[PDB]
Amino acid sequence: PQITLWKRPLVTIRIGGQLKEALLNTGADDTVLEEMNLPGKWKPKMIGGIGGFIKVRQYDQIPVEICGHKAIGTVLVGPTPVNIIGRNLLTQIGCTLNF
Amino acid sequence: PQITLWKRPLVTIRIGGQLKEALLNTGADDTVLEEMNLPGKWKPKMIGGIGGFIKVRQYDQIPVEICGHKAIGTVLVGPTPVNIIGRNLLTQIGCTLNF
Amino acid sequence: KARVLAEAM
Repeated sequence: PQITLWKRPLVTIRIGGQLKEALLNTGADDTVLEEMNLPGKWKPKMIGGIGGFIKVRQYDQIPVEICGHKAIGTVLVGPTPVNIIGRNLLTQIGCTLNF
Repeated sequence: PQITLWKRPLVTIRIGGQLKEALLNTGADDTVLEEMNLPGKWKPKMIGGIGGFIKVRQYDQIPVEICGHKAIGTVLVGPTPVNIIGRNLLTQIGCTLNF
Repeated sequence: KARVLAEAM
């Protein structure tokens, strides 16, 4: 697909049987999802952004489907204002920036 | 050009006779640069991200050359962790996400 | 430390 940037690049992603709306964010190293209960072990982590840092839960090897494309990787869960798909997952689906 | 995301998408920008490094960020509505002086009248604005909100100074109609392409628009200045080129200017240089 | 730079006015 080719996605223009006139509006926020929100797409549908599938995780654990739940379909959510997420922002394709080239400005995020990691993928951060709104509070959700994922099974498996996790580790505490601090991630920073424009207004400071927030504490999140890091889960590994989580299957995620982004617009029909299948990916598997790390997912951080915490109090983020919006669901965010980062570069760790975007690279897996061959996503690039073009101009 | 085509930029992959295995590494942060940093590019050189030229603004006011100054060269700086910025990140092409599809997750930001606006363009925010670290503290610096710019010509013209500026007004206080507040923006938010993960971690909360910060105060910035808004400068309108500022010429910005991004990796060779010209844009003229709004540039915010403040305590951002990294210089970021947001969608307001990405659209001007015809940038899109592809996969 | 990783950065997640989502931003909105």
